[PDB]
Amino acid sequence: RVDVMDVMNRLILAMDLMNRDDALRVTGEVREYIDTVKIGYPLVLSEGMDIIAEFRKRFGCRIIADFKVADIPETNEKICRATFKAGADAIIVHGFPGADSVRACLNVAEEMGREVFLLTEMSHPGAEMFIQGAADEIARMGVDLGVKNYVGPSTRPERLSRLREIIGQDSFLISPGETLRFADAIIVGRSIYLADNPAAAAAGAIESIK
Amino acid sequence: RVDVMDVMNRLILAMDLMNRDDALRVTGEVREYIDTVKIGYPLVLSEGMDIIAEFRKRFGCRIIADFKVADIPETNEKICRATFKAGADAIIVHGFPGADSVRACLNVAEEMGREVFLLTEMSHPGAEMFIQGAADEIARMGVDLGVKNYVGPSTRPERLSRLREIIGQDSFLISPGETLRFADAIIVGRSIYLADNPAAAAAGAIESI
Repeated sequence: RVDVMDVMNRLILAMDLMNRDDALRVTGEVREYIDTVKIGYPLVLSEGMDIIAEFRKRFGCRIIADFKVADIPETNEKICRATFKAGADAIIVHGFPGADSVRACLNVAEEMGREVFLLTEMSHPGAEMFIQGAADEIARMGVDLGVKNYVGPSTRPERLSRLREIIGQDSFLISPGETLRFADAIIVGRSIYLADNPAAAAAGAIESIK
Repeated sequence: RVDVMDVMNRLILAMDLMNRDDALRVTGEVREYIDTVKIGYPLVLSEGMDIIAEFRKRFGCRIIADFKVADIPETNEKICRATFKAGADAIIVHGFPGADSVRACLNVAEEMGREVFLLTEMSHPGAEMFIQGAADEIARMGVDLGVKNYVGPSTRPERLSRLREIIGQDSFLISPGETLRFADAIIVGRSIYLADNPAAAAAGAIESI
């Protein structure tokens, strides 16, 4: 789809290493295969938000800030603004705090020409308690607000089909084979960044992608 | 209660300013009145996590990191570890992602001798959609996990009494007069940091306390 982001090879690197040297080292090796990297709080809190601009300049990659934004609207707006100012192309935002909290993020993204990803569900065991039961309604909330980018559940193929049904065929969906029948790109972390040679691990994972 | 934190004057400063100069300027001027300061992501993302150690050294204050931690367990562990390593005395964690995500935080806090606050509910309009309906169960989850520190709803007195009922009389509860009948300390932000005389605004808030 022309109006949503193009992810090279449909593969997003989850760069979850927490020290700057390792993160830049392991990543550098793969920029030929990947142009989109997801970074989270452990790295940025440990090394500083300046690491975002460093990735983009050293690798020319798109950065998604996996910050799972989950505050009140005013604070969400400030988190998004600081994150985009640091150069993030996109930010991942929880839906469970409701529509106004999401809209605050969308407002800043529109102003700054950046993107918001709505996190509709999570896959860890604790997610059954409250998140699983809210997932469909959160996805619908996103659609109703004009959200165009979604992050779906790691596992359960049939959950992706359901999410894809709710959000429509045009919106952008990312998830951790069968998966790419519903998601537009897959997120891969450990398989690559803890590999003996990430360069080859990336290349192999990409071969698997049709 | 001896086994939970003593907050000076029962008043926590929500230092929500985003630039280091302003944040430090306003805070120093109230340290006589406040010994506990809550800081969030806008400041730390803008200025660096080193600002936490700066607050503690310049003012001798306790720092609560209002990071609303809301990830999977392994990532929560790492967020907490980085935040405590930077010097935070406590961290505020969401309960909606479930028990294992909260436990991950509790594990690191116990290891490092720090504290976890469970956020049981939020007060912004959107909180009605999913958070309000989960609040009692989240509070009970905390109790069942041995959580001793809670953050409650800004508004609605009767919500605080309900929370206090669930968590028991000994756990520590903070919230944004009637409030201190149920909460152990109140969180105050704009009233103070957007005041022409923060020193005076703090002093008045403390007098009314």
